[PDB]
Amino acid sequence: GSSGSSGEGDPENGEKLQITIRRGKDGFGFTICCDSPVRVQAVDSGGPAERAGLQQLDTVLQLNERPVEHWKCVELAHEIRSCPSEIILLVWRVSGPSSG
Repeated sequence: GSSGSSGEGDPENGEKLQITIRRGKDGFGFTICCDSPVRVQAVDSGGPAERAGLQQLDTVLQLNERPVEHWKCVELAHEIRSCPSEIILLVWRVSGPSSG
């Protein structure tokens, strides 16, 4: 392959990024409510969720190393509240011009 190479195509844009939220302000900070699949509602400005690097408009894949693809706001909310200190939540984000 002097000029190019197979496979190169069909690249990967978005990637699985993990982010934790430190519950230390009127709750956790970020708000999430939906029906499996679960998604993000909105992020608080200047909070533990945002500062850490949590962006809204994302889909919750697995929480605290647990599958939540078929979980509902209630089902999940229960797991989150579990740890009043901090909790780990994984989501899928696309690094690009993604507007909104």
